[PDB]
Amino acid sequence: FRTVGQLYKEQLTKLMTTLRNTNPNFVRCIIPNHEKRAGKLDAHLVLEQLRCNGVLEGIRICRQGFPNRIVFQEFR
Amino acid sequence: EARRKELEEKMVSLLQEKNDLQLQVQAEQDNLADAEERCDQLIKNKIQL
Amino acid sequence: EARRKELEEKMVSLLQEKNDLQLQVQAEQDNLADAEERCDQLIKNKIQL
Amino acid sequence: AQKPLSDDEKFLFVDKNFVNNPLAQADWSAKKLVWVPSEKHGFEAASIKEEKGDEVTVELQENGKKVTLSKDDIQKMNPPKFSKVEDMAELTCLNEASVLHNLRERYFSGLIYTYSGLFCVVINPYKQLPIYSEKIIDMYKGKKRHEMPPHIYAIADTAYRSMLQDREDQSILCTGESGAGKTENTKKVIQYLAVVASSHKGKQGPSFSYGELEKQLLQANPILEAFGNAKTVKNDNSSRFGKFIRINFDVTGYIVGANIETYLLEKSRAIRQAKDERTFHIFYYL
Amino acid sequence: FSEEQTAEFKEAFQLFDRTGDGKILYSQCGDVMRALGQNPTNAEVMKVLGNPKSDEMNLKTLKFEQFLPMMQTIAKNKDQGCFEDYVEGLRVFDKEGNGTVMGAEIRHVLVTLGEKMTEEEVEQLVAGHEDSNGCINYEELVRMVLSG
Amino acid sequence: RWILTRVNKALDASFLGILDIAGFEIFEINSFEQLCINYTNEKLQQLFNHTMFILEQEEYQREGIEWNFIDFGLDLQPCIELIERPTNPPG
Repeated sequence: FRTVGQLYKEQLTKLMTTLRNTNPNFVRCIIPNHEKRAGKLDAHLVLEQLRCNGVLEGIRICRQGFPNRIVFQEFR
Repeated sequence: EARRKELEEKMVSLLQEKNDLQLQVQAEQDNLADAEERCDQLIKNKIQL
Repeated sequence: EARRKELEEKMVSLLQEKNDLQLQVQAEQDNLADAEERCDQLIKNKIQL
Repeated sequence: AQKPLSDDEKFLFVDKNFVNNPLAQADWSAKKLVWVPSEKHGFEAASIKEEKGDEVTVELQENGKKVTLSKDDIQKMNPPKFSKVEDMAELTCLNEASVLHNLRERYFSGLIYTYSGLFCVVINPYKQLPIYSEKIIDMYKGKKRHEMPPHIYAIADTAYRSMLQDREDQSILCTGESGAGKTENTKKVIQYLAVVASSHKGKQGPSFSYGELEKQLLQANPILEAFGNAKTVKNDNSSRFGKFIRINFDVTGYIVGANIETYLLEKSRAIRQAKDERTFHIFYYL
Repeated sequence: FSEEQTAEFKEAFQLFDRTGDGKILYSQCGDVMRALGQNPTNAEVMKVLGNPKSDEMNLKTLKFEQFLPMMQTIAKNKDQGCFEDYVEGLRVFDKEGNGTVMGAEIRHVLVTLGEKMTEEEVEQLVAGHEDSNGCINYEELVRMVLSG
Repeated sequence: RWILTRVNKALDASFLGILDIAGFEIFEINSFEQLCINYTNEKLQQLFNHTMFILEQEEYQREGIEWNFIDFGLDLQPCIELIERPTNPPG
């Protein structure tokens, strides 16, 4: 009968097209340790994810950019 | 009074559904076309095959 | 009591409008029924070919 | 710079009140200070002693170790003036030694969600962060984001305000790897609006009168976390379903809806979980 | 003020008492004044009350020759607006520029700005001056606030 | 499937979508379950890249706020089209 995964695509597009209708807000979640733990960071493990999550570049957009939005014509 | 004030608001709720229905219309017309292009391909590939 | 009924007529309108969209949805999933079917047909068809 | 912080605020905003000293400003005379490669520190400060163009005999101002090192290695120094700031912007030398320097130390300073602009780079602590309380609600309550700073909340009132002004719909999307607190930073957006967008029933720590549905907005999730949440080797409260969440706001703007949608239940375990893993919680509860 | 209208003020004072001895709570000052042909801002009154917080704002007492001088010391007044000032100052929710005003937002300004209105205060000023989409003709909302 | 719809049954103009991904799951034994997880996870870096760069600029551009478009060489769509895509060479 029609598969799990293709029906999952018949839901994936319901997950992820709505997401391109919706303005994003982001939570850029790093893992400090691969050991489950409270408090444990690793100096190379974070540094890796600072490159894998794209931080240098992710800076050079929103470093210039705006947290708050709120409608200006109302603001005038 | 009480019917009036309410009819007003429920219509905005039917507006919430209204957009989403066109969003699904948009999607189902995508899916259809996905399927037509795949069928159009398989028909023409049947010929060549 | 008459102003209310004007807004009631208006409700039924937006309900109808919800229904042409939800009818087109029900058109497009059946449109897509014949579409999906044809592919999975032409896939079995292709396997032999 | 700003109002200094409480125990809870200290985890909301960085300690913005940075300071200034003559010694680091006198030491500037050693303009040949450059950052140099290290396993142990990532990078440390050394100084150019003899410039071979592409090499330089550089010498550490720590161990005094003369290391002839290349110009391309030597990463021009960044003075403390930009220390561990609110955004990932203000560091003059946008460089490897220093980008690293601003996030490495930022989680560790308690301050997980890091404004790199709007998107907040978060490092999942696996901890009861104090930044979720009706102090952090009634202070964040529909509030102006000067005092409502880098947090899943902060973006969530940016969302809650903008949406209702602009009429463009809003998504809040966590990223990153296993047990990186998508699972939680979500339930914070849940803890935010539950007493933020919603109707004040008339009207500390966690103790307060939430609204009726808004109570159920919190209570939605522990029901699901019985019926779909399971330990793994990585996360002991792992979510054995991934989900999308939605918080539907009305015409005037309050929480009308809360739509959580499941894709894939990781059912496979329900029979036989591997070594040091648990099935769905509710079993063990019952 | 004439003795006539001041007698009416003497009553608008006299009514509002506590222990029965010519004593009005600070709180009541502006509101009584407001009915007495005046709209004195909380900031205006707070000047002529001496900056209480909520505690001694609720607790401190007026008496008649503290009240009636206060009334006067705002009443002969400086800036107080007219239609032209308030059409711009109520074009204040025009969203594009539309000659009609934003429904939620007129409520929000009233919660969000200076003299923070309750929900109650906000809704009362605004309600039913919008249409189906919630656009308020300010050109009229102005005259409504300016006379009544 | 019964339960999550009885939950939403009690819970449900604007909305706020949020995404708890049972997520970026690198165990040893990574089965199908773990793939299509790390797929939406893959998509979600590519959502940042398509958002804070592109669509955050396109929320800025839905406005025409002073925004210089800046791209950084971070499009991941080939790794998604590898996992996702039906016909042509399949995913």
